[PDB]
Amino acid sequence: NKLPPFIEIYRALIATPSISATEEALDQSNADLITLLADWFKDLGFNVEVQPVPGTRNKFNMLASTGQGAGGLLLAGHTDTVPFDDGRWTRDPFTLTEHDGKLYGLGTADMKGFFAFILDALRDVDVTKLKKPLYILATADEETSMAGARYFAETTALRPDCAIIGEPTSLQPVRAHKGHISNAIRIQGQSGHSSDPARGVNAIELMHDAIGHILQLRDNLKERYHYEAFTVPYPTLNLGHIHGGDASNRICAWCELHMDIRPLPGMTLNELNGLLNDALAPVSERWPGRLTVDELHPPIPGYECPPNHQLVEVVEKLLGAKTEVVNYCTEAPFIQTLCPTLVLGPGSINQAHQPDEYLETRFIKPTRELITQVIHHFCWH
Amino acid sequence: KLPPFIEIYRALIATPSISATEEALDQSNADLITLLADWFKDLGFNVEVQPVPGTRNKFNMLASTGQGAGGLLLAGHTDTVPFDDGRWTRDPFTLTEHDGKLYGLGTADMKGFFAFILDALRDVDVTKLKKPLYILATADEETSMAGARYFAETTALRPDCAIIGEPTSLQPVRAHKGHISNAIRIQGQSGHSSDPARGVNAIELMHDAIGHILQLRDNLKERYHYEAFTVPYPTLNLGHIHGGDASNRICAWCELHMDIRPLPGMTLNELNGLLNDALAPVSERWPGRLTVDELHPPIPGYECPPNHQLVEVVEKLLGAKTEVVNYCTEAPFIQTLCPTLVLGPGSINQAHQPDEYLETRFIKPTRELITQVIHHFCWH
Ligand SMILES: [Zn+2]
Ligand SMILES: [Zn+2]
Ligand SMILES: [Zn+2]
Ligand SMILES: [Zn+2]
Ligand SMILES: [Zn+2]
Repeated sequence: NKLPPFIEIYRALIATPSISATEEALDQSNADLITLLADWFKDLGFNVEVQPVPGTRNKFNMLASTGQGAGGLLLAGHTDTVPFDDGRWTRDPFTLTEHDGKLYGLGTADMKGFFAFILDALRDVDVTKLKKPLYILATADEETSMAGARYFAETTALRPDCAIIGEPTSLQPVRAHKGHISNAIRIQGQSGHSSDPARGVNAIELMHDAIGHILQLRDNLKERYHYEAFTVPYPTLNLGHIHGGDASNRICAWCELHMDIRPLPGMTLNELNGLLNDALAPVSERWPGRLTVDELHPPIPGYECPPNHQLVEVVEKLLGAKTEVVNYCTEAPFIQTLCPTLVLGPGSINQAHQPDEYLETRFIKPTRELITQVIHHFCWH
Repeated sequence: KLPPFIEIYRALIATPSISATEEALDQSNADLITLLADWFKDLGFNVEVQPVPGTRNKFNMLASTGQGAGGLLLAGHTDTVPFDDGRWTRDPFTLTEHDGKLYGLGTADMKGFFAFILDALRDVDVTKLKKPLYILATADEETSMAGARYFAETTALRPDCAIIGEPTSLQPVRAHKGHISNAIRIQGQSGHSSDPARGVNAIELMHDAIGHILQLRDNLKERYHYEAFTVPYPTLNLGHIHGGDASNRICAWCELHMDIRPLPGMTLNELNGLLNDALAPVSERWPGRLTVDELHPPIPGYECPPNHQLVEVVEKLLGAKTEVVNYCTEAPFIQTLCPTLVLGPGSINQAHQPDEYLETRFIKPTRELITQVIHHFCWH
């Protein structure tokens, strides 16, 4: 079975909905997308394994393999997209449309195009002639939980020489980014009429005490840790949303705060959890049982690719570009547990998750070239 | 799309290209050259076919891709030796597989090498190579080496390195001795044996020359050494002698046929001057009477330096260390252009033999060798 031309591959991927969401009604299975990729890889002569990802709403990972033995190259991407706002799109998000040197569609930039590029570059490559293995990972639920990548990293026996995750980086090689933890702090107070405030426990007052401690943690993070390579050098902590209480004339019976932290590479999740628990401890100990912490998504550590890796040397030379760091988060921390990993892909973060998302056609040739060249270097040598 | 390997090979074997000094058995290699030229053009090479001056309608082919300095030369001859039809048991020009062998004239020596180059190149995109690749196909290796001689005299190409795909069982050969064969001819002056003084006795003059030539033999054995060779010195052989009509006549003429096999590093000019120096007392005593004529075109010894990168690369790919051999190839002429190895599939033991073959076990390792050396010397 011959592989369709690049634009047809791209078009079919965009046309196959794969939105992930916390809300079940918006959370679409990536079964169709995964099978489409899996059979294209099978057609090119890869061994392909599709696995259900435990704990997801019917989502799957795909790993396509050619070759056996140590090392080789892993090319990795996620299959899901974010949802779309049909108020703000002006085209069908599932219809790949070329206009004014741009290819529009949901996931054109983030990040279905990367798979089209891989397949198109492999069009004629005889995988029987490779000397080291080539692996392609397609993951579930990157945009929500990262359960696909986490599950793969937890279970796989593979240890490649190196990996590239094709997130949109404008084909600039990214070697590090911050982590991401997002929590809801929930405080249960006691109701009562405002004519006698002392008679109950006021959840806003307790949340005030808690926020004091959380802001002291924010200050300590910022005072203690700095990596000026990041445009924001410190670990960040953001108070995003707060809600509680019925009415002005009633003791506030509950209050919830949603916050996040973006730790620098090198801080462990265990460390950071300890620092948050320590921060809240004075409140939890004064008011036993009343304060709880929930995660809004599973936590993700920061990451950094080590120096002096062939991957960097080769890619920097191929692109004429030095590695950069970013403040946002990817599956790289999970993949980096397996091998040295870069984040490198076509399209721009500026279009990711946006209405009328697109990928510029100018990325087509340089992306095809990069992929051909890294396969040659890491698999054909 | 090139035809599959076996069809390329069949086509080459099926196209007679026997070379011979006799005009009647000496076949043009034009048809063999045309097959290769058209296939290299199919692959996107620039192809030049040149007549080889002084031959019976023979040609050389050079297929070229890429621009600028260096690169890789792959070289072979297009001719074969003749066949003895009483000793063959299949048609020499019909490539036939039997029990892991491919039988036919030139299977081992050395048409297979071209089939392997074309087959290795079938999917290779030459437009992507960063340094040039050249394929040379020569005339008349098995007689005069006119093809290789002419190419080496005329080309401006200076590759980084070259391989000549003679059958070496895919073991790299980095040196061999030369070969010069001369007739020493002495003109005497006849007369009746009852009065020797009235003539000039060519056997007596030849006796003086032989003494000088055996002294040269002794000098060559004493003063030049190359340990790797089974006979580690330059050899000199007196093979044939003939002169005179009768016991009762002064011997009016005498001829001696001899050969010398010099070591790598001795030039033909150096060797010629040693021989001329040895003969000088005789030619000076008897001006006009002694001449030296070549019996075949002289071949210098050859070597590639053992530490060259081409040696390192091939020794690792093949798991076989470099060797030296006692017989001749075109390597001395190609070595004038660039460091050169002799390395190819099939065995020397099948070369020029009845029911010549190349074993099929050579197919996969030869394809891989060619692919790897093109990659190493041309790709980046
Ligand atoms: Zn993404
Ligand atoms: Zn995203
Ligand atoms: Zn290479
Ligand atoms: Zn030969
Ligand atoms: Zn021969």
